[PDB]
Amino acid sequence: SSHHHHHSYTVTVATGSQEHAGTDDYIYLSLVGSAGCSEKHLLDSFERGAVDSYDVTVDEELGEIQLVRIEKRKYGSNDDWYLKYITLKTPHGDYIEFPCYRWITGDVEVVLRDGRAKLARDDQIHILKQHRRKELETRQKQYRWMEWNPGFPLSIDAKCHKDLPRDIQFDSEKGVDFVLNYSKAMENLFINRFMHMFQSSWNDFADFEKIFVKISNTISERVMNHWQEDLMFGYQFLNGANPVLIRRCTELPEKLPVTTEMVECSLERQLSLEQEVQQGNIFIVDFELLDGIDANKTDPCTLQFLAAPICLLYKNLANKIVPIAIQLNQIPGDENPIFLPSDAKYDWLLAKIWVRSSDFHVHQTITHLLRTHLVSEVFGIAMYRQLPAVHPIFKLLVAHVRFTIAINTKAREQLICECGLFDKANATGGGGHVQMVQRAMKDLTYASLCFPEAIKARGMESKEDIPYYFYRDDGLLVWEAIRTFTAEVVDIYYEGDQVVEEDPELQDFVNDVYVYGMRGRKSSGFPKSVKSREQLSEYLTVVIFTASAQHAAVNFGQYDWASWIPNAPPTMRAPPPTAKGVVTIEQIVDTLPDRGRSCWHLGAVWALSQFQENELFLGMYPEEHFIEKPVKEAMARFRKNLEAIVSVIAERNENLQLPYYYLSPDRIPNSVAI
Ligand SMILES: [Fe+2]
Repeated sequence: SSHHHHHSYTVTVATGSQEHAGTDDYIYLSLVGSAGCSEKHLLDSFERGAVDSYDVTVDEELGEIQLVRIEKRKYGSNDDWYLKYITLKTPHGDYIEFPCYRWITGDVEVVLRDGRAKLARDDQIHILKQHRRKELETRQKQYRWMEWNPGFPLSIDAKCHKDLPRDIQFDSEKGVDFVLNYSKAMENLFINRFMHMFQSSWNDFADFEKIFVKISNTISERVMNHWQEDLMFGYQFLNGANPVLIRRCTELPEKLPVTTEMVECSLERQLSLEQEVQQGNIFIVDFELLDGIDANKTDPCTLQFLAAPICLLYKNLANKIVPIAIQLNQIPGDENPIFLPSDAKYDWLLAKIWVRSSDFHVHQTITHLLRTHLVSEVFGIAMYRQLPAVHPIFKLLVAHVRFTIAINTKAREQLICECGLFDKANATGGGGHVQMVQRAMKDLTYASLCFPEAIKARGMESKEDIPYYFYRDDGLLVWEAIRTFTAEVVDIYYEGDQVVEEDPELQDFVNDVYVYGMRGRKSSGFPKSVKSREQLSEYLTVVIFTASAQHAAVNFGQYDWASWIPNAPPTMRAPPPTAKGVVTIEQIVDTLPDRGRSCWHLGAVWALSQFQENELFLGMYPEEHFIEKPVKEAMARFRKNLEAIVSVIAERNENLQLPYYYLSPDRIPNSVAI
């Protein structure tokens, strides 16, 4: 597809591969040399995926080339042009590359530095210092902060996807489109007939299983057959879709008045409950955050209900963690019983179903939305505002914030907006899901996002004591691989800690995240400034890990584990049981979501779990912002490292009844894009 035009600099221009990447409009190129600029030469039709070469000879001698300038002048229609990169081969024999990876509308001229990475401190001539300063001044008018809802992290200043800068939109306007992807998911799953039966209950578990067997995958079929098993219930806290809430229990809360006699049948070591606690064998999962959140009222006909359960869990003689007591609300009472696996069959099944519906809410809104998407958009915005394209940290982070602002904005326009599709199936729809974010912000700390540290704060770090925590195990290896990569990057570009402390754009980028993203909350623990290479290396690992590995661990298991509804009910249509011996299976069915919500849930988890045809997986950096040998060798090592992790995860999972593969580096996107 390479087209050479001969008629001197050799100027090659690479157009992009995406749908509308090509243009028919006139293209003018200029060279800014150390010794004076050049004319506005007309290269002249750049089709998608092209590589066009033009011979260009200048009316004067320019010296070393500092900048390349691009201008697009309409021809007929307004045709946007995606520009990958420009190269020159000079009369002296020098090859210089200028990375772009931006959308050129006719609105603004584009000016690109040669792709070596440069700190402000490197630029001492006016030609470069003015470009750098004018680039940031332009970023900061283009990428602005805005509060979408009160108390939230701040987000991009755009009502809808259309108003975003083209540079950060999706390559097609509705290529990723929640409202179409959800309904299209519901044809493929073939539950178009139940889409609008928001009043019809599944006749019994069989009637829903008819629908599900058609559409089951490996894990979701295993969940269909084993979801009533306590072993599976417990298993998900460590290795399902939301494996971050459990923690080792060091003293039993006063709010859980559970005694040894109540759970002697579960205990297996000839020890009392208190002794089991002192020994590290008791674990807890406490949904107090759900205490007081409003239940969804958007539908007058159907009543939605929420709980705030306490779930006590026991590591048995086989080192599996099983549930041994469940209180469905926070304030103990006689109408808030402690349900036990010794209870009537449906009392304890129903109790376990409420804990699963609770895990789901906390997962979707907090773990998923707040703590991977919103957090990531924050980093993305601060990055575009404060880090010019030539800065090493922009070259590094930009891959990892690709379509992050675009997806989050399509969601605020459509999914979690007022009267959005989130309200169709979830009991935190209506507004409850905004309160959850507000009250969760108090816990959104920098330390919580340091994966090892965060695992230890939950007392879950010991592999000897807790040996089936595959989420932890894989996370730790991917965290360290990123840790090794970012540290190689900072060490390449920052020879000492003083260089890190004295980098104004790096400090502003970090200060932007703390003041605007996190609202300047002292309790957030975010750095106001980074003053060492170690601290920056860790900071960078936080950004990348949150955006790839954490987002992929909590996002791509959604269909595996929530497509069998009774294992992850988005909503509940009856309040929790206040007493034992009352609940019947017929009453559990009528509590579970109707056919209608059930289907909107199924498309949702289906769509959200898909990979794009040409997804970019961790360490795949087709856009060469970096072009220098040492950082490209760091990246190669990063690729070799991630693959070694893929080999050990695959070896592990061949031995497992239910493989954990969400954090296998070959399935972890670079960024939050769905
Ligand atoms: Fe996501």
